[PDB]
Amino acid sequence: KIPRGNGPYSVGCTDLMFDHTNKGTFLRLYYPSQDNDRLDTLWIPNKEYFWGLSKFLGTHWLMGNILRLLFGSMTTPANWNSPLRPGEKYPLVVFSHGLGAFRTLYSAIGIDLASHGFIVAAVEHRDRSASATYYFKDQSAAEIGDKSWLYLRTLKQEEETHIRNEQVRQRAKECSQALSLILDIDHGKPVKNALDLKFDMEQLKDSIDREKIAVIGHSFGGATVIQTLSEDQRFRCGIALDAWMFPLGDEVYSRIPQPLFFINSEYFQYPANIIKMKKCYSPDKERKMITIRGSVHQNFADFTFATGKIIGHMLKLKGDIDSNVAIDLSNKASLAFLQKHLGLHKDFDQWDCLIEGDDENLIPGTNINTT
Ligand SMILES: Cc1ccc(N)cc1-c1ccccc1Cl
Ligand SMILES: [Ca+2]
Ligand SMILES: [Cl-]
Repeated sequence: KIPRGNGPYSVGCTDLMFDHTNKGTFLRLYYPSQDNDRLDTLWIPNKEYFWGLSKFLGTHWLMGNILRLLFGSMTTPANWNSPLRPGEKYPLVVFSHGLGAFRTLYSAIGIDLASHGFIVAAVEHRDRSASATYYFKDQSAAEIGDKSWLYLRTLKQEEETHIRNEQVRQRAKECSQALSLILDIDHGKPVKNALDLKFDMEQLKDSIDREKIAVIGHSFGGATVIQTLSEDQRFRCGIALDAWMFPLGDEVYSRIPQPLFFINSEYFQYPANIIKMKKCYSPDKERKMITIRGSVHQNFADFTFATGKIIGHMLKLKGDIDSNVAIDLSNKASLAFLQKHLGLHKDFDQWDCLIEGDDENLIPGTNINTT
């Protein structure tokens, strides 16, 4: 099981696609909800995601059918299409997924943030870094729900530097475009969701605390954090979860005025990556870095909760640390940082010690020696 949120709010969930094209925004929304008696949210909602996952794992596309057999009815504890909790303006997190992932695979993070009173827009990227994504070729196709699927792109070695950078740049644009979409919904723009879902978007009118915006992301999504902050000053801080720094252009590093928090796994990180993170540092800038002891790269994604301990450890979905313990550290440390740099009037400063890596399962800064 994907854990329930630790915060006081019930969590709702819905999907938003606007416009219907491959250039439109596609996101999964997690939000504080009025009600707590809806059906739980389907974790991976289409067979094509499973096909995409098996291609990303380098297996038979028919191995995707076995993943579907095992995981196709799995849910995540958010109230599907629940009404938005009224009477409050909510801070906004835009969240960017990693390579081979898609919008639904970071619900442990999205639900926990929502249960503490955030709206979370988890974008689905159309840069061919998702395992799979979909869109509609035109208005006709959208009406009848005739989906066009777009699958992960594999690269030749000679394509690596250039294409990863084009993708992180599109990823940042998709984050800004998702922000503009939510901000226009907040400020009352009528939006026809390309998906026929029983959640009226008119609920989001006057529901965003418009100054309190952050960008969060894992791996390729952590590079997306940094690119996004450098090009869109509407985002006031960013949290990079085990960022994979390779996609970033050399120009970006001296161009991040916003506060930036690195939360790293112990076993993923390496000198070339840490060096790149340290290039984001300068004395006028707010930077923080922590490492979770005993953790692996996948500790930030929902796959860490999808299997048992032995199979978990074998597939590198779990580390030596307990998955609930690790995500609690990452989510609590993130809440304290967001309180500090967004100016929230909550009680998230109870976790200020974690921003400093002060906990028996935290390393201050990094374990990686770059000297
Ligand atoms: C089995 C597996 C191995 C590696 C990664 N990264 C993900 C998976 C996976 C895919 C779909 C559903 C559940 C899981 Cl655990
Ligand atoms: Ca911009
Ligand atoms: Cl790892």
